[PDB]
Amino acid sequence: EQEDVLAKELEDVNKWGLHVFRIAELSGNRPLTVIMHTIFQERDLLKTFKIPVDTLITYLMTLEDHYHADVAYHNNIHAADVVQSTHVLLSTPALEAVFTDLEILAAIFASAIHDVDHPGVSNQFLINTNSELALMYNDSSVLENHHLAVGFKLLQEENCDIFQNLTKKQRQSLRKMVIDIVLATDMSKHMNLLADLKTMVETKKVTSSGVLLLDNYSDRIQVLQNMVHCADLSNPTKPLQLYRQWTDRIMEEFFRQGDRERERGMEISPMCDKHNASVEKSQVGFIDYIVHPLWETWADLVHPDAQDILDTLEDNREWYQSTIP
Amino acid sequence: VLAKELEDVNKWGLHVFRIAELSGNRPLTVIMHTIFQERDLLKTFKIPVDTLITYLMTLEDHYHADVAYHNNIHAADVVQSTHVLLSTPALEAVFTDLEILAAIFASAIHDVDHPGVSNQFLINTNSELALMYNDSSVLENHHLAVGFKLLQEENCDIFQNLTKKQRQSLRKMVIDIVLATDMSKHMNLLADLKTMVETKKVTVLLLDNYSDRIQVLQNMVHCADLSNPTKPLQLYRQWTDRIMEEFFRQGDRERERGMEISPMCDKHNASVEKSQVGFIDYIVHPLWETWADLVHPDAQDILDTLEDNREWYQSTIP
Ligand SMILES: COc1cc2c(cc1OC)[C@H](CCc1c[nH]c3cc(C)ccc13)N(C=O)CC2
Ligand SMILES: COc1cc2c(cc1OC)[C@H](CCc1c[nH]c3cc(C)ccc13)N(C=O)CC2
Ligand SMILES: [Mg+2]
Ligand SMILES: [Mg+2]
Ligand SMILES: [Mg+2]
Ligand SMILES: [Zn+2]
Ligand SMILES: [Zn+2]
Repeated sequence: EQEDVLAKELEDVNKWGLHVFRIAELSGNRPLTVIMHTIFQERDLLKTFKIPVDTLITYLMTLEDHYHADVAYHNNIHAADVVQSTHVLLSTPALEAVFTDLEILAAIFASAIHDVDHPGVSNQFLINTNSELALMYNDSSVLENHHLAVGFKLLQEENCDIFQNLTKKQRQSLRKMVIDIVLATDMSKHMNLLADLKTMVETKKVTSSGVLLLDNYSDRIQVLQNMVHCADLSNPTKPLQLYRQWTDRIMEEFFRQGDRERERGMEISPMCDKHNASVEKSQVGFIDYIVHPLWETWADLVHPDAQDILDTLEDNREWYQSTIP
Repeated sequence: VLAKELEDVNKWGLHVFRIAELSGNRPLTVIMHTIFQERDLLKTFKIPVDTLITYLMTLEDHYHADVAYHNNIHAADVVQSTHVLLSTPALEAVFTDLEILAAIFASAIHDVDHPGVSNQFLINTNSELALMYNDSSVLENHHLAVGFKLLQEENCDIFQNLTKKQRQSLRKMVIDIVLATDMSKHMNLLADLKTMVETKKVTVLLLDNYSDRIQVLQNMVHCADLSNPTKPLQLYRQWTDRIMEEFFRQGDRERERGMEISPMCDKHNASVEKSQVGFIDYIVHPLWETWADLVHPDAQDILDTLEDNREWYQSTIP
């Protein structure tokens, strides 16, 4: 019976606002596995790339295991949400037939691994505390390099190489695209990434069929980079009952980092002091300075495919603002 | 004795192989020690001389003695070459004492724990290093990580009496410098050096913002990394012998694995002399001529020796 209800909920996999928390509960805290498996079936990726079903499940379960269940936001539910949001963004009409199967596989795989083994603290916290991760990665995209290294390493575990039947050229291309995509999820690259997306929007070319014209790697990877970045920053664009749960979880994570910064005599990071935080004003500023500028630009790139998502974002911003006065 | 040769530490063409032999295979230590005294670094930064020695020894130990080129003698050579370039007249005290310390420390660690194979080899063999570093400046990220981690060994933190902000600043400059020694970044680096030359301002060089000053320091250590063909011929020839030995050993590993043999790495199909002339024509002379322009004309004798050495190598080709 519980499997039947889960199957009903997975019928929403192509919809923005999938009940991802319900799916995590109904799947036994396996949202990343079941949503990834569902999307691979939906896009015929097992047949296209000759991925053994048992190998796919084994990798997904291992990958999902390496997300921290004790981190409130950057956990396997977040990963599953970014995977499913990227899957929906890949289906946008303005991009129909634009990307190859290998690029679709790269974008979805990158989304699945993009936060694996996240410890629930920021890059700056890891740098400032002289963590082994920051020492390993020379303070440069510390978390994001780590997510990549773990996500690829787990392919080497027993019956986990889901890319075993790709050609060597296919594997090499996929690996580079996945690295390029996950490194672009570093928030310290957001401004430069949005600047380039804006440049592409103002110089955008479309084909005779009306889809976006991307005729070189730089343009192609930049669209996939911004797509996964939008998916990563998609919480305020979702139905409010989903958005508010994400806000609760990120604030829990922030406050826990602030508690450790406080116990260390460090200056507390912005939005991380539970004694002097405004959750509502922080969301309004997050939308106003980061999320709406990004999604407004994405919406321009794929116009008018994303108008409903942009409208939800604007409604939710009005709602969070309305709770301030 | 060893003290005799060390007095040339301020001279281009120091006898680093003799120093390496006379010092019991500790050229990096004794040359780093000597350079710190020459610049007054142990007192400028309150470095306990024993802590300096303990770190430098541990660092030297992490260079591989069985790697023919990228070993502790190479590290010593780049340290001393950078040291000399820091005293270019056109750069009179242009860098702060921390920027000086960062360039020298970066030089000393810039190849530590080098396995004697290229980044591309590590990528194509699915090495643990390339998996860790996502195929991006694999060696250079590792050199930095090792160089910094060794500061955490007992009595090895030579920066213990730097302030918190001095450490953070030094760390960033060292990382920026060592990452720029990746040879895949050479062309972008040269373009920035050229731009700086075409827009140079002078009284002596006037570099106002960090971005220009880190670029000079990056191209400086890059020059010191690529200085072998600008040294006296007797030193240059020993460097050529060592790099070709390391290249051929990589090409043998590529052959025993049946992978494609890297350029200049096929011992059954390599012209050592033509490779050197091509190396100078396409890489070393463009870089050192651009640098010579920047410090016009304080690099004249270095550019002269390079052109002398290129002529000699060309004359060995029938
Ligand atoms: C649901 O809500 C959130 C979700 C997320 C964040 C913040 C949220 O809410 C404040 C932060 C963003 C941090 C951040 C980086 N630069 C910024 C600049 C500004 C102005 C504000 C925030 C940031 N994340 C951290 O992993 C991503 C997910
Ligand atoms: C003494 O001589 C050498 C010393 C060194 C090298 C090559 C030497 O001699 C052929 C190579 C340079 C790699 C390289 C990158 N692009 C190139 C293009 C050309 C044309 C040649 C070489 C290179 N190194 C390897 O770590 C640095 C030291
Ligand atoms: Mg992340
Ligand atoms: Mg190197
Ligand atoms: Mg100034
Ligand atoms: Zn994320
Ligand atoms: Zn070197």
